[PDB]
Amino acid sequence: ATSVSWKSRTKYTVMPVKMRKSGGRNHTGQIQVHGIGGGHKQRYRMIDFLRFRPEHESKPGPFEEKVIAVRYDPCRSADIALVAGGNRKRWIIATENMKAGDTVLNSDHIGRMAVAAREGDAHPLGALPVGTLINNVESEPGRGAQYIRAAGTCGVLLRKVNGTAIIQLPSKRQMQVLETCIATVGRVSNVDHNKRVIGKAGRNRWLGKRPNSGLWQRKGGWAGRKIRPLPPMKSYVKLP
Amino acid sequence: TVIVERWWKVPLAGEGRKPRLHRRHRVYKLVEDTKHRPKDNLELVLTQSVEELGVRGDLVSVKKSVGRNRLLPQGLAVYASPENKKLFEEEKLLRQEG
Amino acid sequence: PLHKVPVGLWKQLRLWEGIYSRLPRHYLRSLEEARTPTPVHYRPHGAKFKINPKNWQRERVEDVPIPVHYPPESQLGLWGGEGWVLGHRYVNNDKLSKRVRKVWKPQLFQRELYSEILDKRFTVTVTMRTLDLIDQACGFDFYILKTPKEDLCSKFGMDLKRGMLLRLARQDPQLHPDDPARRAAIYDRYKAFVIPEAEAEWVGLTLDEAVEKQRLLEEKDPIPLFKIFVEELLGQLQQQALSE
Amino acid sequence: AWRRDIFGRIIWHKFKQWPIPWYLNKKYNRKRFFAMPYVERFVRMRIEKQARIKARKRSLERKKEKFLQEKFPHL
Amino acid sequence: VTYFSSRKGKRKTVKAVIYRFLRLHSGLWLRRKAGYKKKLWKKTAARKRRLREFVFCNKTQSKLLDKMTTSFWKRRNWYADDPYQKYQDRTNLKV
Amino acid sequence: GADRMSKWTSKRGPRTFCKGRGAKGTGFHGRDGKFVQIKEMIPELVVPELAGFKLKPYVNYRAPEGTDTPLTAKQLFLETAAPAIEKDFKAGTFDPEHLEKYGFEPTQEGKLFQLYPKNFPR
RNA sequence: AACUAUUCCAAAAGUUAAACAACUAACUUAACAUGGACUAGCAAUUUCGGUUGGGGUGACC
RNA sequence: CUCGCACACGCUUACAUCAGUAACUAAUAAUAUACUGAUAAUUAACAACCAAUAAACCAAAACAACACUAAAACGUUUAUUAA
RNA sequence: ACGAGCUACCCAUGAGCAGUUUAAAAGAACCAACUCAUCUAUGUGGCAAAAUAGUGAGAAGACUUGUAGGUAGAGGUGAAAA
RNA sequence: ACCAAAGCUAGCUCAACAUACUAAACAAAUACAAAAAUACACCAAAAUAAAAUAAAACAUUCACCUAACAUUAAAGUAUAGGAGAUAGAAAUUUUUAUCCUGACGCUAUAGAGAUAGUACCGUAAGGGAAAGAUGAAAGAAUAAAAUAAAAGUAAAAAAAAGCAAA
Ligand SMILES: [Mg+2]
Ligand SMILES: [Mg+2]
Ligand SMILES: [Mg+2]
Ligand SMILES: [Mg+2]
Ligand SMILES: [Mg+2]
Ligand SMILES: [Mg+2]
Ligand SMILES: [Mg+2]
Ligand SMILES: [Mg+2]
Ligand SMILES: [Mg+2]
Ligand SMILES: [Mg+2]
Ligand SMILES: [Mg+2]
Ligand SMILES: [Mg+2]
Ligand SMILES: [Mg+2]
Ligand SMILES: [Mg+2]
Ligand SMILES: [Mg+2]
Ligand SMILES: [Mg+2]
Ligand SMILES: [Mg+2]
Ligand SMILES: [Mg+2]
Ligand SMILES: [Mg+2]
Ligand SMILES: [Mg+2]
Ligand SMILES: [Mg+2]
Ligand SMILES: [Mg+2]
Ligand SMILES: [Mg+2]
Ligand SMILES: [Mg+2]
Ligand SMILES: [Mg+2]
Ligand SMILES: [Mg+2]
Ligand SMILES: [Mg+2]
Ligand SMILES: [Mg+2]
Ligand SMILES: [Mg+2]
Ligand SMILES: [Mg+2]
Ligand SMILES: [Mg+2]
Ligand SMILES: [Mg+2]
Ligand SMILES: [Mg+2]
Ligand SMILES: [Mg+2]
Ligand SMILES: [Mg+2]
Ligand SMILES: [Mg+2]
Ligand SMILES: [Mg+2]
Ligand SMILES: [Mg+2]
Ligand SMILES: [Mg+2]
Ligand SMILES: [Mg+2]
Ligand SMILES: [Mg+2]
Repeated sequence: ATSVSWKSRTKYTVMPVKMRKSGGRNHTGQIQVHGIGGGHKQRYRMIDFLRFRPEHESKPGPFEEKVIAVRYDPCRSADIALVAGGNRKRWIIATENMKAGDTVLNSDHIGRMAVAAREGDAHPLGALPVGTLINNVESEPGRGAQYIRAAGTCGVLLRKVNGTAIIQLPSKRQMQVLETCIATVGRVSNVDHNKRVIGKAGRNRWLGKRPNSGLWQRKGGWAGRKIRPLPPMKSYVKLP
Repeated sequence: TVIVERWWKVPLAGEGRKPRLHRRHRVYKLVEDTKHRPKDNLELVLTQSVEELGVRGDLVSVKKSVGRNRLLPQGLAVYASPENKKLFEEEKLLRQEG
Repeated sequence: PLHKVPVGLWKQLRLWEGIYSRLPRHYLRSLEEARTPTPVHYRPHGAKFKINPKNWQRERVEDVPIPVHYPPESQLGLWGGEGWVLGHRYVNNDKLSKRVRKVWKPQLFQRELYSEILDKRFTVTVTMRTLDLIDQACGFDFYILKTPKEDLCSKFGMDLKRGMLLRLARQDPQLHPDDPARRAAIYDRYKAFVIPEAEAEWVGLTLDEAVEKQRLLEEKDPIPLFKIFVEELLGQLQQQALSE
Repeated sequence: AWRRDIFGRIIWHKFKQWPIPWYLNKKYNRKRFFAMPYVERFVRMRIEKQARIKARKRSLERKKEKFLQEKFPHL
Repeated sequence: VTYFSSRKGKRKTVKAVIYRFLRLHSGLWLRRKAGYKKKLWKKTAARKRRLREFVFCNKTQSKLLDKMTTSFWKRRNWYADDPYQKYQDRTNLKV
Repeated sequence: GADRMSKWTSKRGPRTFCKGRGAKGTGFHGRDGKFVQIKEMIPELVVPELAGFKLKPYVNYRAPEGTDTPLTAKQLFLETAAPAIEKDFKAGTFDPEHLEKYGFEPTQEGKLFQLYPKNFPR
């Protein structure tokens, strides 16, 4: 039949909101993605992925926020931090050493002198040093962060040419962006998430992961070790 | 526009009776695609002076892209029609005068 | 047992009874006659008689239209009397190959067209054939007045036509409010198509819309019996007054 | 009003009193007074069925008359 | 063979007969020899002649062909210039 | 295999199924969840004083029936509006515009009990 | 075949020079999207000749 | 000798009283919760039915002191109108 | 066309898990309810179109279970037994 | 002597005609979980029929096959077809009113499934029964009247030896 998506809530809240998992089924009810279902019950914390977000449109200037607490999240691999300034709170993705009772700057301002980079700092790409480590990377300015959000991942700013930044994604592919785009400076939280050991099949089931099929498929030509020259560089810069 | 033709001959009904169709009369062979023809030209009469093409009160032949999407919307030309033609006959007679 | 009248005629004799009887005659006569639509997809041979190539004999020859499907979204635009061809095909065109279902779809374009009499730009899906027919009939409004119902095939074309036909029979001043010059100028070239008013509002109508319209012109709250009885009484009383 | 329902029957639909006008009414809006095209077939069947019944009622009555006429030939 | 057609309810003819045979009016059928256009270089002139003949079919074949063929084909034909009009009656047959 | 034929009733379903037997609703649900009765929706019986009057549930047998004439809109027009209309046309005071003096009502929406949309039960 | 992706020609929207030498072409392509091809995926339809000291193997026709 | 009393779901009068049972139901009888007839009957406090729109709230349930990891069901108050 | 009130897997929403042993609610241990169905004997038109008696395995978990919803046959679903 | 047996009705079948073609019945309730008077919406939609089968297989093909144009001929002709199976026209021709409607149709295993789309069976779409016989009167049941003829039994078990008879 037809199911409605749980993903409707209009107003932003720091309060955890209730959500409905659907194991792999599309809105028609058929299975689209195999091997998903029945984890622990989860609430969802809304994350603001636009790091530069002036509270009121009245005062545009670069603003500063306090880090209140850093909490576990069920929904993503990184650990997240509750961040308050002015009258407003939001959840942002926490950088590696970010701790409670902290100060974090959010700025859109570039300058000729660059900046000494702290961790929680969000700056436009053009404003950073050329060797910096960045996460939560916008593609088009004003879009909001997409790239490099996973736990303990970091990209690196490679160079700056022609009022444009070229950065290196965690997959070691290069990405060309305007230098007007915001990024957070550092490695994302929870670096040991890699080395976690799931002890028992039950533990996997707790993560909402149903077992693989039992069917035996012979390996095809797709299988083997393919060594491909690294792909060409993605450019989100729109030429006139 | 695809132009299509029947593989199987249809029998006759001559009195004005409608032809009696079988399923095998639904099998078509494709004789032409009109879109693949070498395309014709459009004949127009300019009501102003276009840069390259010509003067006000002139009879010009262009490709239908330029005529449909530039000239005719902007009132820079009108169609070659007889009733629109005699207007510029008169205009040509009263121009060369003074 | 048997139906007394053939079922093929049940549609027709449906129209001879009930409200359909009270419809304007010119409208019913526009629905009655189905004129053969202009050949679009199949290409007609001109001659009635054709000499059989194998036989060397004079043969009678007829033209049989190829069934074309019109998706309902074709009724929102103007496709130039064309549509989907639903059919079959041999692969390689060898009669001995597989026989395969095949459907040929018209190439559609988003184009905005200017109507003079209606003074408006419509954003319409049209075919290249429509544009060629507009080109050939020398104007948009021309193409819409100058073409029969069967050849446009669109309910939208018919509504456009109903509209500018009304605007011509009315000589509607609201066309160009400020300039009677432009107005007489435009109403001039189209003077060939001008039709009376009673005809002009019934042109593009579906049988449904027509029946509705006629039901609304016929709408009356039944007259109180007090009125009718009062008039019978006045008749009798005036005939009692005039006899003495 | 005289209406035609889903099943294609021609029904007399009594009206009902509502605080809100008809186009603002959810529940009433989800009734359908009109038939779809397939229904047309069933309609025909109805007629034919009806016709049959009448047809062989008639024939019965006719028959009953003949029988009596040879039982009581007082004519 | 179709003994009762669908539209007309009559009996159809098998056209595959009408292309290779010829019915005289006497009831004799006439046919070409088989393989007479095939591989001529490889054959004797005598054999070639035996092949170029028009020959008559035995009774069984004849009855079979008659069944496979409607009434129209058994009618008496007068053609102008016809080669075979000479042969359609039978003569001096004592049986 | 359940029961198809037997009619659907509140006695049949789960707890959640409550379907009245067809009495009419006397009110609405209020704030506290408690139910509120509207004095206007509860039918008020209009009962005359029977005591001082003489008529009985049955009639004497030798009492006659009568020729049966169903009342028609016409007879009712003749017993009421016809004397007054003839009286005021004979006097020349008849006014085809306003018939309201004879008891004709142009529209029903003013008065308490309307005849056509039928405002009253009984 | 359809369908799902690929690649291409055409269709459709455009854009440039007034092109070059001496005494018309070329290129462009956002999402849809048509006609005709290409390469795969996913598939559709159909079939397992006979003889045989049972069948099969071998042999044969 | 020990699957008892209630509720939900589901069944629908198979329940009650009086009478009858030659035969019909009980896999036999005796007689009767089950066959027959007539006559009655379950009474709301329990249960169903039983408001929307803004706004502050990051802080598990586990005797909850405080924590663990898989990060967790369950509402207050303030305002605006609520026959 | 009709079927997911059985069953497969999901989604919501509820409900159960006593005693003993352990620093421990550790897909630990003993053992009920509960869930399964090892081995044997009965039974084989049977009490039963898969049961009975014994005996067994798990028993805070990838656990059992109620209610309401979903996926449909060229399909679905599948810790693959077609 | 039991079990039984016999009725001739209920209605049906096929055509004719015919007006014209969704019967009857609607007080309330009926598209909430149909039959539940009463609250701010949504509403709606289309895509070629396929295959079994014939071709002694099967691959192009395979009449009829839920689209009004009948009738007499042209004609199973012209044509179309793995030119096989089969399929198959037309030009051109012909057609005189209305009444005389009924039956070399059935009679309860028949004729409709029909006493009824009911019982019952299916979760559902769906499937789908069987059954009648007194007489002018039973407001003539110490009741009166004409078959007592199927198998099955009883009246009446059996007595060496055998396809049971000749
Ligand atoms: Mg997750
Ligand atoms: Mg995490
Ligand atoms: Mg794996
Ligand atoms: Mg495996
Ligand atoms: Mg049932
Ligand atoms: Mg209930
Ligand atoms: Mg209950
Ligand atoms: Mg109360
Ligand atoms: Mg296969
Ligand atoms: Mg096939
Ligand atoms: Mg073999
Ligand atoms: Mg063999
Ligand atoms: Mg052998
Ligand atoms: Mg042997
Ligand atoms: Mg071999
Ligand atoms: Mg029961
Ligand atoms: Mg009782
Ligand atoms: Mg008993
Ligand atoms: Mg279920
Ligand atoms: Mg325990
Ligand atoms: Mg354990
Ligand atoms: Mg056991
Ligand atoms: Mg033992
Ligand atoms: Mg046990
Ligand atoms: Mg154990
Ligand atoms: Mg163990
Ligand atoms: Mg369900
Ligand atoms: Mg298959
Ligand atoms: Mg499958
Ligand atoms: Mg296996
Ligand atoms: Mg075959
Ligand atoms: Mg056979
Ligand atoms: Mg076969
Ligand atoms: Mg077929
Ligand atoms: Mg050929
Ligand atoms: Mg063959
Ligand atoms: Mg003819
Ligand atoms: Mg019967
Ligand atoms: Mg029967
Ligand atoms: Mg006997
Ligand atoms: Mg003997």
